[PDB]
Amino acid sequence: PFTADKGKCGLPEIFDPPEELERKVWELARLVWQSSSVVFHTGAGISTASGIPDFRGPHGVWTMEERGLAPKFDTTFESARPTQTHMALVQLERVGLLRFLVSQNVDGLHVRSGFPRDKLAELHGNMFVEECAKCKTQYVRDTVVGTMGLKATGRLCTVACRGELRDTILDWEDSLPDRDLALADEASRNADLSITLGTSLQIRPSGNLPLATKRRGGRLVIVNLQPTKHDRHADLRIHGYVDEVMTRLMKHLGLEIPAWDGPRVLERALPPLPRPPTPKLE
Ligand SMILES: Nc1ncnc2c1ncn2[C@@H]1O[C@H](COP(=O)(O)OP(=O)(O)OC[C@H]2O[C@H](O)[C@H](O)[C@@H]2O)[C@@H](O)[C@H]1O
Ligand SMILES: NC(=O)c1ccc(O)cc1
Ligand SMILES: [Cl-]
Ligand SMILES: [Cl-]
Ligand SMILES: [Zn+2]
Repeated sequence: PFTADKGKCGLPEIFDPPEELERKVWELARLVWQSSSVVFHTGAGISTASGIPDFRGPHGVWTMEERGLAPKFDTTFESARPTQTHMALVQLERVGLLRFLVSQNVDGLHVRSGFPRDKLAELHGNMFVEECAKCKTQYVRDTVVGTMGLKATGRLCTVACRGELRDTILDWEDSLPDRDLALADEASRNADLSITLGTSLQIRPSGNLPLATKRRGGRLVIVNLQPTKHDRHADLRIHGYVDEVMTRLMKHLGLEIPAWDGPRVLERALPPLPRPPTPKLE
């Protein structure tokens, strides 16, 4: 926990100039249009615009600890609103342009945004989710589960069991949830486009999953303010705020970003909603 490798913290941010950013976001739109199977990979950078600090950014949790300072939260986890980026991802799944979503985030925001749980891998856990040790039944709570490291919360299973409820928050030594990793790995390998949003890709195996898309000629897009571990393997790197990238992308795809009605849990994805006809590309 103390000796745990926290990776490269507080690397300088990169800002693509406006003409370059507009061009790269048009190229991302072209890639989404051309791809059969698009998989999104999200980390802490997609929640910074809701007041949750990241880990390895200039003011990240690990970066500030390294400098003897404290990360700053501008929200509780319960009061945090899904970002433009979170709601863009909801819409992209709804209209059938997102096959699967792989997240390292424990902030509960993809679930709370109404994103379907059967198309989401929560590789590091969810602070609002507790799981029965006996029957594996998950409970998605309206408040953060008060423990971390897969400890007993003090609550019991209510399935028609009285099993011990435990948090789903991995500690450093804990292996990833087998179901979530297996589905994330399958999605990434089968994808012809992986798009990374606000992750430095430094954690194994989470950070390596986007590389799996590159096997069999798949394309990799990295959207991140800082360098990432796998920048060399990216067909496209966009250095800008993930909300600016995603609002511009949605505008190019002819999609609105849906309203957030407050915390809502969706277990299963629906058939795709209607979406705009595709442009002629070549
Ligand atoms: N608004 C933004 N727009 C674009 N990029 C952003 C923004 N905000 C931050 N970034 C970038 O977003 C990136 C986030 O990188 P990291 O902070 O390493 O977060 P992770 O999710 O990959 O951390 C993985 C695990 O490591 C931990 O131990 C936990 O277990 C995590 O689950 C940074 O490079 C920022 O430049
Ligand atoms: N619980 C935490 O310390 C924490 C910090 C930042 C995040 O983005 C998520 C969780
Ligand atoms: Cl922490
Ligand atoms: Cl909180
Ligand atoms: Zn149970």
